[PDB]
Amino acid sequence: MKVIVLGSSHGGYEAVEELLNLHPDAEIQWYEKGDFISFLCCGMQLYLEGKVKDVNSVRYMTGEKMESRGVNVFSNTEITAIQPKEHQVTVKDLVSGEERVENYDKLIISPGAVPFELDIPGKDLDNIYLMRGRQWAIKLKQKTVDPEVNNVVVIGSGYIGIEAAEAFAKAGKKVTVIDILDRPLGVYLDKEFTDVLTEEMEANNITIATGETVERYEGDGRVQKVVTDKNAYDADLVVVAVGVRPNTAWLKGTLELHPNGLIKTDEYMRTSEPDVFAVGDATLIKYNPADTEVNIALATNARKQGRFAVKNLEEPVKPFPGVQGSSGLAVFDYKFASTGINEVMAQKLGKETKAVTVVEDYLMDFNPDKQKAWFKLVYDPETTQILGAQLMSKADLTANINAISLAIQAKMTIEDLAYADFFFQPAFDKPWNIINTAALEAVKQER
Ligand SMILES: Cc1cc2nc3c(=O)[nH]c(=O)nc-3n(C[C@H](O)[C@H](O)[C@H](O)COP(=O)(O)OP(=O)(O)OC[C@H]3O[C@@H](n4cnc5c(N)ncnc54)[C@H](O)[C@@H]3O)c2cc1C
Repeated sequence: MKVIVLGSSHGGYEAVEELLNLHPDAEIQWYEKGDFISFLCCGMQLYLEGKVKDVNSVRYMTGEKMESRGVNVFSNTEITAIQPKEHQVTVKDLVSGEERVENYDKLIISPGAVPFELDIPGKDLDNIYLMRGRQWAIKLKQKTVDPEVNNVVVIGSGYIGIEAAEAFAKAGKKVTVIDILDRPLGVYLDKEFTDVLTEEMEANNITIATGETVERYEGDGRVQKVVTDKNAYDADLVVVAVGVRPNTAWLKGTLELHPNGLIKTDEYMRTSEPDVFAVGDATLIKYNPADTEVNIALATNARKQGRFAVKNLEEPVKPFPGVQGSSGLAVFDYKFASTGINEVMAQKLGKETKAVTVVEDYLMDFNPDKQKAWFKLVYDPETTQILGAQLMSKADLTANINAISLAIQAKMTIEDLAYADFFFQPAFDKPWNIINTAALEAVKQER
């Protein structure tokens, strides 16, 4: 069986891993149009902040290693087109220009996504950067120590934008974050959490300008100003982290796409065409909190879908179990994590929820290491099943969100979590830990 896998990032890499242990016998070709195999974009912040000194170590696989395992790795080779009926792909070697057609028995593609740009006047004056991949990581890092960069503007206040804003604020630059949305990180966290994080960011001279539409970049050769409908901001560097587009235009006419460019797949990762599977950022994934398919562009999702594509290679035998959307990140001293439905998700999906928020010290009063922690539990008003949770503290309590993710998947209720057995020891927590306490509050609210 000859299987071709497109993409060496999270979704394609795990399909190769699961092929190696489920079909050791197969002839496996792994294609990557880029120069570098399996660079970890998730580690870009640690590199920009100087935690990791070598950009080339921010990866999780090399072509050499995979070749030792019998995989044929083709870097700098792009799959240009798929001919699904005759089961062929045309590939182009980017260093020699040579094209060739390759046949396959099964094809698994994980084409990913590309940074969304603002097509506006000034569009590319110099020093308007993006944040995806090795080359952008290297260029961003050079700007961190450049004495000419004093003001950086990042457009977009989501996860990637706040990572870039933190990295340049720590490098000693003045940062403004501009977005049309009214709260930073709103997709991940509710208002009582983002109010705290906004104050923390402003304390580290990050100005957050929300509710502003960027109209044009101005400058002589290189950017000098970002002007919005409401204001103009000096900028020596702009990082655009507004969002991402699926890398699927080359597939229009070959595979069925959704109106937004996402590849249509079923629960076995199959596309509209026989023997081609699609995984990762370019697809929708079963979202268990709301029993629907949502696009959740996370490394965790692409890795699991990658393995489930191989499980269903010969037969639709293993439906995807679904995910909850779990994410976590540190923003200066605060470490937060969240899963399931929050305010922005409930609005988008049209879902009614109830919630309790507990803000108190997570250790008992006599313990000098006690610190405040915020926990919000979101549940279904009718069944009281758990729908989501968010937590934050300068102490790392994020591993507790892993239990809430399982609780949503298991359809547990606030009563189940109120009396769930979580260990107690006074150097670690209170007799009713952070999850029990919030669920105990929800039980009182529904009495
Ligand atoms: C700055 C940043 C931080 C992030 N942090 C986190 C995090 O902390 N945790 C988390 O879970 N997620 C995080 N993510 C998201 C995560 O990186 C993505 O969800 C994941 O990389 C998606 O994997 P993918 O395989 O679908 O696509 P991509 O990573 O987009 O990779 C697609 C690959 O396929 C290649 N390719 C595309 N088309 C072709 C072609 N036609 N021929 C040959 N090769 C091709 C591309 O070169 C690329 O290497 C972050 C993303 C960014 C940008």
